[PDB]
Amino acid sequence: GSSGSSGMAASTDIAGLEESFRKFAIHGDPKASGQEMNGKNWAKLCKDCKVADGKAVTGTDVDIVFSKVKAKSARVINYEEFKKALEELATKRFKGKSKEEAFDAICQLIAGKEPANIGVTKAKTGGAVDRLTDTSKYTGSHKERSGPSSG
Repeated sequence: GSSGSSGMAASTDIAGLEESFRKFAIHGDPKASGQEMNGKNWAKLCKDCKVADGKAVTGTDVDIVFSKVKAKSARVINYEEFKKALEELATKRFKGKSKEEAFDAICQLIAGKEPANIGVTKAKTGGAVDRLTDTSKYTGSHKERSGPSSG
């Protein structure tokens, strides 16, 4: 008779979210300590973690949220803000779940998941349009009279 040997434990808190965030936060960046997260990584994190399905949550929405949590000054976001975006993409991502449930649901997508490459195909080529109206002023006959300054 062997019978099971030990087996028990509890878990109320996520305990993995902030762990994953840091990863994506310091994604590649060896200098990154995992205190800040660039919108480029944030969005990505909301991609690899399959947080931004694209339907309910669009890379544009997350982009806005990311710029809605941070400041026109700051360029990165902090966990505090990060979780804020998740909250906005929580009810926007999931159905009509609870603020906590939805948030915990979106966390269940990150918490545990890593920014690792992961053998998965998903992306979409995208560019931008540049331009700038150039009035370009041109004169011919002007500045006839001469003077030092006093006039």
